[PDB]
Amino acid sequence: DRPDLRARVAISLGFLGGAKAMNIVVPFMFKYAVDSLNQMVATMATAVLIGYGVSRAGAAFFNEVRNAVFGKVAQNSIRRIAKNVFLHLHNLDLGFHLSRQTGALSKAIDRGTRGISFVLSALVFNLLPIMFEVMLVSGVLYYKCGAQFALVTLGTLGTYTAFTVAVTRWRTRFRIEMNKADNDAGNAAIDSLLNYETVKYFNNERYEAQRYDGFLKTYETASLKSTSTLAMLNFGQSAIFSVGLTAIMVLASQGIVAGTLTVGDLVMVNGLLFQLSLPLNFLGTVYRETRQALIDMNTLFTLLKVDTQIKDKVMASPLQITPQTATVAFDNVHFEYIEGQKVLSGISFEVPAGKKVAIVGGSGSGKSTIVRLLFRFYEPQKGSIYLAGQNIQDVSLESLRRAVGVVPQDAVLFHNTIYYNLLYGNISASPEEVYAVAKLAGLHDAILRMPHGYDTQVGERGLKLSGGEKQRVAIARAILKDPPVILYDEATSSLDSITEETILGAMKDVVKHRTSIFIAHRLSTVVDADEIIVLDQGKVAERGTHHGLL
Amino acid sequence: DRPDLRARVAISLGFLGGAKAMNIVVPFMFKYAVDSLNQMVATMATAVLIGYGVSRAGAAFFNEVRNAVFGKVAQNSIRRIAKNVFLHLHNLDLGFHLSRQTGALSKAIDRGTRGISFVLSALVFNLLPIMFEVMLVSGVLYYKCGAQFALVTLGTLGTYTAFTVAVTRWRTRFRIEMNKADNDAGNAAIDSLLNYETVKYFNNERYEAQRYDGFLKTYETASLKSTSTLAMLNFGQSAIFSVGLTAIMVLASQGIVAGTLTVGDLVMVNGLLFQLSLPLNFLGTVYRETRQALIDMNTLFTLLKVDTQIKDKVMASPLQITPQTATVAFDNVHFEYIEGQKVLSGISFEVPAGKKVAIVGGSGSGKSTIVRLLFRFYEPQKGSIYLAGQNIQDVSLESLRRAVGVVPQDAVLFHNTIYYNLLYGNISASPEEVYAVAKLAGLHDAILRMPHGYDTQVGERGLKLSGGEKQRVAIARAILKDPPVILYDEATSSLDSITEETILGAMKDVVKHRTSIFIAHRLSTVVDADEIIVLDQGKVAERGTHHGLL
Ligand SMILES: Nc1ncnc2c1ncn2[C@@H]1O[C@H](COP(=O)(O)OP(=O)(O)NP(=O)(O)O)[C@@H](O)[C@H]1O
Ligand SMILES: Nc1ncnc2c1ncn2[C@@H]1O[C@H](COP(=O)(O)OP(=O)(O)NP(=O)(O)O)[C@@H](O)[C@H]1O
Ligand SMILES: [Mg+2]
Ligand SMILES: [Mg+2]
Repeated sequence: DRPDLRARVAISLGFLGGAKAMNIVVPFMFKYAVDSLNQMVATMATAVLIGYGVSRAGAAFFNEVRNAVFGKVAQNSIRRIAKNVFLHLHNLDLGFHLSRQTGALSKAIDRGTRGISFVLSALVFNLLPIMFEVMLVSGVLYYKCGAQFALVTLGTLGTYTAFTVAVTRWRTRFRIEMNKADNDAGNAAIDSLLNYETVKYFNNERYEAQRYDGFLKTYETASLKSTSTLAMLNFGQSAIFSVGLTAIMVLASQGIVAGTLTVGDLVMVNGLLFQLSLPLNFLGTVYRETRQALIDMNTLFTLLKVDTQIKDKVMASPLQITPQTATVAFDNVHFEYIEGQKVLSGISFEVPAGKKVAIVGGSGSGKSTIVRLLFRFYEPQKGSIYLAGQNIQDVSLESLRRAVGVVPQDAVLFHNTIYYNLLYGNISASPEEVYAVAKLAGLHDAILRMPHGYDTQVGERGLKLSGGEKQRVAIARAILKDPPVILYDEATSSLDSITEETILGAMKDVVKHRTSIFIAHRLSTVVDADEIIVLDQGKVAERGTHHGLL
Repeated sequence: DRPDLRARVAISLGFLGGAKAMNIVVPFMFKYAVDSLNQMVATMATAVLIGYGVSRAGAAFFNEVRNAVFGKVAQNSIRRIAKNVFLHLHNLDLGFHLSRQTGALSKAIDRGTRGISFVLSALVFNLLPIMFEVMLVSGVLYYKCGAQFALVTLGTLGTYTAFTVAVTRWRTRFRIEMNKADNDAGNAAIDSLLNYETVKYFNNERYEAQRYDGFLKTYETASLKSTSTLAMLNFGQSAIFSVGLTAIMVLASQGIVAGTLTVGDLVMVNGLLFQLSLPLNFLGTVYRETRQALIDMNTLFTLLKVDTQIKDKVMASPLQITPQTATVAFDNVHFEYIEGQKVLSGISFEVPAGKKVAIVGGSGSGKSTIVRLLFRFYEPQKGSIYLAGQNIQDVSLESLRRAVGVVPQDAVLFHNTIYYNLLYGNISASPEEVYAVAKLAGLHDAILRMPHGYDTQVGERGLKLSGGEKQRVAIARAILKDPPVILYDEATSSLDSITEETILGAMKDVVKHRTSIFIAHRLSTVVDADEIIVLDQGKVAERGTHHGLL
């Protein structure tokens, strides 16, 4: 609906048309020059030669301005689809991204974008202009000279395309065979290199060389066959074009002898047919990978269509929240991660406002399931969840996400500065608040002990950090978010004792005048809970204070 | 020194020359046809047109037969260098392959071979033929018409190549910028995908999209600049060729007006210059990656030149060996794997013929160093090694390798059938001996319990196997080799007890009437040794039988 893109497309098509027109005009110019020189007074011939030169220069200019304009508009379009698909991809369920246990999604999306761009560019720069050229050639040859010339040029193009189509598959089979042979040789080389200790242990240094030589023959025959068939295809194309040129020139000469049309008219049709024939090898060399581009586009489309999982509901009502009330509770919670495997069943808690509640389990069965469920990653098909009297599934999503904050079991940090990771908790927060939160988290000492401090580079490719710093960063982010409800899922892996008391004190500071749900495996960390819940074989069996022991 | 390759090269060059000659003849043919039709009787014109067609067809045929012949000879050469470099690579020291802790060597060697082939093919198919074309054009234009035509065509080529060289670098800088921007965008996408849990934890789903959009601009500007500069370069080329054609045709017309040369001579020089100009864009599009091919070739050459490490000595005397004698011993052995770190020092053993000697150490300091040294992987610069009174360093290498057999600490198996791995111990061994050895090794029961048996596929990509089967395979290979001296370096990792007694019985069968050096960490495995050697802090301190305790 943007007129700018329509204007650019129209300009590109008009430039294509003008370019084809000038390409058609050029042989007319040459023929007029030849006739003028045959008649002889040289001023007219010089003018026609200058016209020939400027016409072909203008044709090239038109081609290239069309190329530049369409490149700009297409690349802008690629920027729009890529930006949209990125946001769309970051909306699916957690299960899909857990299944996609690789970073191949970025490669897939970029490959699809490049493939779409390549397909569009190849189509608009080859298919339409070549068909337009053929139509203009046929029309001008039929009107200027006769029907026979148009018929013979159409026949020449028909036999050329038929031959190319026939040879393409008979060559791609050999290409596939060579590719498989090369892969086999590479795998054999990998195995021989890997078994080098055993190779040295025995006398087998020449046997591996002989095997590699045999594999080199297996690749050799296919390579030779592919080269030979490529040469044969090129011969077919060139000979077809030669026969076409010879026939058209013979027809022009036969017309000349009768005196129907003037001498010097065969050279124009020769040049015109040849300039028609020029781009048909560029056509093939770009069609070579169009199938792969289309395959990549299909893969991207399928990945976009895996988006059938949508946890968002309709009628997004607002969430009424306040520091008081907000009594998180359950009602007959049953849920299964694995189809038919009751990981969690019969769970129902009761957390009053301002009270710290800690849940403790064994090796683990649903300990992190509470964190997953309360943040609305999965739907508890049985029972319900209550938050200030509001069901999780009956309220607008991202507002619920903003209401409750979580300190995760694990931690991942963006490949940026520490200050950016701290600020990630609240984008519109003042830097002074960020510094105060970081100081409150008991991390500023490690920041000043860092090689740089706030601006030090931390990431996967940055300097490595232990678990304690990541826990401090997560706690500080939770503080910066400032949620009325906090879910601290402390990591199962232990750390230094002093760090444990520091994080315990930090969490005690967090709990002040708010609701906190603690997950831990150490009794000393949960002695301060108002009520403690014990999880056994996926069920709740024990509730109460620390006086219940274990 | 093979006349076949010289004959093929001569045939290819002769076909190239004939092809260029025919390409030169074609415009002469067209000019003769034009003059014949201008004079008019049509039989001569028809004959000249037929000659034009057959001449251009023959020129294409000559090009392509040259292409096929040189492809064959070059690919054969590639097969020779690859086969030689594989054998040369499997001759270096163990340290180089330990340092090369990747399978990238095969990729490097294949990439280098393809790069050498590509460089040779591009050179022989573009540089020489184009220079020959230019020389023939200049000569024929100077002799047939005059010096001015040759001068102007040489000037046109000079300005074309100067413009292309000038624009190449100014475009490759933009190419580098675009490549870096694309890499940055991909890395940002990787980070955003990896931090998806933290993205969902907060409200930051649109912020990542905005950042990706900014990166898309950073890539966008470079892409647009590269497309624009490519279009500008193409305009420069086409306009230069247009000016050249216009100038040459104007000169031909000026010559025609004076009557010095006949009408219809401008079209021949036009077509001749254009067919000269035809391949100069193929030239650039193949030169695009010649630098990368040369870089790969340089990397392969450097890797071949890392071969300065050569443990082989001169004056390879034969090794006198017999089941008797062969008393392996040391004399003040000191060696350091890490420069300045005395891993092994002051080691001197004494193993009489037919006696089983076991060495036992702590966590490990030089336990496998004995296995490494006796098989001549490293040189003990201090002291000497005695084997039947023959120094290891003063005898031919691979015969010493064949004399002594080793059961390794670890094990690796070729990605082939079990029968092939068993036969790898002795290539020229009868299959019946292989079956008898396998049965003696206590493995045929597991073979018949296997899904297939002898022909089952076992490898990295095959079915996985535990350590016990690998140990049985190694023992059976050692039996098939049948060495007078055996060094059994039993793995530090333990296995099933019953498997331990079975392998102990197998080793006891091995020791019969031969010399065996055992390495183990279990006292029960070494109680049967004639004398036991205890290694402490890299030195020998305790020697004797089992009565010495520990
Ligand atoms: N995406 C998933 N699909 C299926 N099962 C899952 C998935 N994620 C986790 N589980 C299972 O959920 C069970 C309980 O998980 P969790 O709540 O983390 O307790 P835990 O991991 O066993 N104890 P802890 O290590 O302290 O968290 C585990 O045994 C997992 O096998
Ligand atoms: N290629 C090498 N370069 C440098 N140091 C090495 C190399 N190989 C081994 N070492 C070191 O030398 C020591 C001797 O290793 P080795 O002779 O295998 O006994 P071990 O590894 O100590 N114990 P075990 O597991 O019973 O073999 C090891 O501790 C290694 O760290
Ligand atoms: Mg957990
Ligand atoms: Mg060892």
